[PDB]
Amino acid sequence: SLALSLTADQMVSALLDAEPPILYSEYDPTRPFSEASMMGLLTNLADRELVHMINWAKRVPGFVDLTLHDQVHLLECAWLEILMIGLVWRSMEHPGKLLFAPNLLLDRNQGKCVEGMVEIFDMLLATSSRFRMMNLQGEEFVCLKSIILLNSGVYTFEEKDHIHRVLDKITDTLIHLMAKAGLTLQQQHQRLAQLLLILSHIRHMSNKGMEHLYSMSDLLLEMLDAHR
Amino acid sequence: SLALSLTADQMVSALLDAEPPILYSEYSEASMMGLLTNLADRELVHMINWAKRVPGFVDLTLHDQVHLLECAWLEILMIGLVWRSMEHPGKLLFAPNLLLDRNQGKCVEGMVEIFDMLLATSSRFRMMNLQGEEFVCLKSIILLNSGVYTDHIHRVLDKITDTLIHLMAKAGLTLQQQHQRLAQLLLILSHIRHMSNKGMEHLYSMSDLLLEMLDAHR
Amino acid sequence: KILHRLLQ
Amino acid sequence: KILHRLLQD
Ligand SMILES: O=C(O)CCCCOc1ccc(C2=C(c3ccc(O)cc3)[C@@H]3C[C@@H](S(=O)(=O)Oc4cccc(Cl)c4)[C@H]2O3)cc1
Repeated sequence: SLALSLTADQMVSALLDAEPPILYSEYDPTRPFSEASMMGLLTNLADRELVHMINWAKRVPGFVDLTLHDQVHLLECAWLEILMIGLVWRSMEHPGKLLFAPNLLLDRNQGKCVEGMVEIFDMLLATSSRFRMMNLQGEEFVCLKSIILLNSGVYTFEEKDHIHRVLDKITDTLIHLMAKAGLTLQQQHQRLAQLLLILSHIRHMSNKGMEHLYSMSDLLLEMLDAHR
Repeated sequence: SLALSLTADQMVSALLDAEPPILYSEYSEASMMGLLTNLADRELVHMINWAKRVPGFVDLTLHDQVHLLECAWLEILMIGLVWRSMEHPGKLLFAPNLLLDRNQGKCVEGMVEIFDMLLATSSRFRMMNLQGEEFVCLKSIILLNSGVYTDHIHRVLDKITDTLIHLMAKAGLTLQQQHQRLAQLLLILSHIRHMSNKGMEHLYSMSDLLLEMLDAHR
Repeated sequence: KILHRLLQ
Repeated sequence: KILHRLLQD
């Protein structure tokens, strides 16, 4: 396992190079503005994002050391969380809007088009506002997204011991980034806590999101099937 | 507010002093759900008094206090249950006279899955040698953080973080061991959030106070 | 709400 | 499983 041998800078550059691209949504002027077309637009978007996410997870240091069964388990538990923190990160520079795609920028008013989605829209907007106030850096974001992948399914399975040591290495990487940014020792621990507490909210948004999803893409049906 | 001006030891002693007591249960799938519902109903009354004594909580308005408790109540019950069960591996100590294993959890439909998650959290706390001073800090964090996204609260969260680090530094942990342990504890809170959400979904699928705490999530 | 009265 | 196959390729 070369994940534990990586330095902090090597861990950051590895995570940055693994980043998936920003995908575009379908732009069909024939489709009407409705709940079915909006959901079809979001479903089609997340469906193509999942293919890139699976390829991204292979490049997360330590992930390929896990058995195939555990890799499947981690992705099933965390896929919506990872889509959400990506959405929240893309929406930082757009206050009051969610950039689902460069050609799909939505505010909370348009989120009312689907029944019950505006509550989750408001939670995603507040999380995006929290990142903007903290001035979340890209190097911190890629660490947080890898933490979600490794942590969200670790207590629902020896293999747990390896994941925990990789998670500690990512913690060392976050501290290295903050100490490199001039923060004091006190500010480092405080910011580390603020970032990790947001992951509790991202988990909350995913669970509330999944709950509405398996009530109303064959790959998504299987990912959605794992949480029920 | 007064909470910001507290020192680390004064913050620790205030939280330990506000600890609610360990209650007993009353001396079938419905028989167990009644026992758990009755126990959680009496614990909520003690939870409200505890929340009043968490530094910084009374500085919030009445509406924001209600919001944080409605969001966090099952999370707070669960981390208390997990803390009580640390010294009883493989078992969940709901009450001193109600100690259950995962097999008994199968008596209620769909509860064994949440039981296994609770047991895994308790084993994790045990293997980390979670201390009482650390536990009360984590429980206060859950109260203030779980509903903050739905600036004073963030200033209090920082103070609790400084208190956690102070406890680890006083125990002899290096700087690296301090921030590593801090991260480990906070990532567990995400699983406690997950367990609460799954527990709530099952609760409004099946007390006068519960109903309103349960209704806030629907 | 019951939580309103208990917090008073 | 689709996720199982994509992780193998
Ligand atoms: O309709 C009404 O009026 C009554 C509604 C209010 C009931 O109120 C309840 C009921 C049960 C609990 C429980 C616990 C608890 C933990 C710590 C503690 O100190 C006290 C209780 C632990 C954790 C939850 S659980 O997630 O496993 O939930 C389920 C349990 C079994 C089956 C299913 Cl489907 C879900 C449960 O066991 C809590 C509150």
